[PDB]
Amino acid sequence: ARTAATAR
Amino acid sequence: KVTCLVCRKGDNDEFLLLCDGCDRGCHIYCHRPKMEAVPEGDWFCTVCLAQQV
Ligand SMILES: [Zn+2]
Ligand SMILES: [Zn+2]
Repeated sequence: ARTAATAR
Repeated sequence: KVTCLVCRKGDNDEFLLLCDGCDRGCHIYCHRPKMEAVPEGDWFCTVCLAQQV
């Protein structure tokens, strides 16, 4: 999974 | 624009886990049971779990 930081 | 399902805030985005089935999110530190880190595999929120069969 990913985070809102790693996405944007 | 993602906010956490538990606390309703979008702060600390390095801890703010994103659902792989929808636009929803959750801080790892708000999760119960304990989630010490962002998982490598897919994570599904409770709304998405409710759609499974
Ligand atoms: Zn939270
Ligand atoms: Zn979801």
